[PDB]
Amino acid sequence: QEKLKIGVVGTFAIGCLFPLLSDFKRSYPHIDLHISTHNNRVDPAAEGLDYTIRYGGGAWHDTDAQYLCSALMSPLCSPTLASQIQTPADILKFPLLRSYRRDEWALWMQTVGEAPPSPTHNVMVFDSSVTMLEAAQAGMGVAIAPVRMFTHLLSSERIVQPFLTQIDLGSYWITRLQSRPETPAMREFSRWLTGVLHKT
Amino acid sequence: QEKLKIGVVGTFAIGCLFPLLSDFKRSYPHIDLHISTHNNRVDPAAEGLDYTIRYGGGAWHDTDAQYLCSALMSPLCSPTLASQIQTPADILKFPLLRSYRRDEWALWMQTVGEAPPSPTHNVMVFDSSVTMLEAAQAGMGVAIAPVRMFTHLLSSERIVQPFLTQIDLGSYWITRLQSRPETPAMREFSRWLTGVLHKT
Repeated sequence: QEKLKIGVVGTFAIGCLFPLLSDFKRSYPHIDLHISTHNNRVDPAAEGLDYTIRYGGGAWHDTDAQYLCSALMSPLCSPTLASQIQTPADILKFPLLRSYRRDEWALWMQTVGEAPPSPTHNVMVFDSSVTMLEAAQAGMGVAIAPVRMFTHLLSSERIVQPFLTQIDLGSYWITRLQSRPETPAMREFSRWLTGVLHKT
Repeated sequence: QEKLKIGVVGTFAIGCLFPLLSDFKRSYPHIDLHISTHNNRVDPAAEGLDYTIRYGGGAWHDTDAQYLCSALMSPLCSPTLASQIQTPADILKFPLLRSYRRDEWALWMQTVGEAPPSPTHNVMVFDSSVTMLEAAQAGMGVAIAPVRMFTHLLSSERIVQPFLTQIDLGSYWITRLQSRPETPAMREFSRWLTGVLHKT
């Protein structure tokens, strides 16, 4: 067995990778895959990772980055909050949930032709979209997050996407520190993942 | 309005604090509470936090720590996996999910009188119990986590606690850097939270 150590942003692990892992096992049973999750703030060298799966723009320095898939974002909320939302302005009846990126709501509103929320609007800030969507399911506020990472919540009707409009503030990438040697197990995992994303 | 900035480990935010926030608002409407979540790895000074709510042993250096509540851990799994688990050894039919603490499973097994899992047992490692329990609901493996932080999953029957035995590897605390000035808003929030935990 060849060891492969990968640190995966939790949102991607839950929303994409984990359901696909048995297919990886089918194709490459000889690889001993060690998966750990992170909240997108991670130091691969410190954790001794081979690969990091992360959300971003693909422009990390001293890093070999390969695009995995898009991460278009849109408002997401409980069916109960959705019942009170007919137009984008209605979102502001409720508190807003966002990531550590300060202008996500300003940018989405701007895109659909609305003014940004008031600087004193109730906002809660999340390190992980997984946690954010738990809060959204509870009706704590309206979230904005990568919709394709939450298909399980949409299909089970625990969350709703009230509007079609989506914005791109980043995608999912797999990255290797340029100083980290690329092994056969790494090449195989990377090929499998980019491949299986294209199929599905 | 007096500003109060608090960074809360996501598991505690979802499992305890968020449901109680309206009670805080009722008691102290004059406080402008800015909540952000983290995965228990956080630098309060860097984030300019007033308080940090975190999981641990209460012995952080140069830190004023106040106990919030216990965090006893026990195995947790989907009803489907639970149907195949009658005794603790049966847990090992499945992959194990754990936090970045390497010996959680060894310690729980030891407590119930079993040998630790094999060093080659399939394990997935999680920065946040919230993410871990999402994986557990999906049947990825058997998790071990603070049971009282997941009452929403137990009550809605998305997760099951097959065994009564629990272990203590830490609790939830609220902490202030000793160099961070304590404001009236902080004292009020701390008093409210320790108070409301005792009531409920």
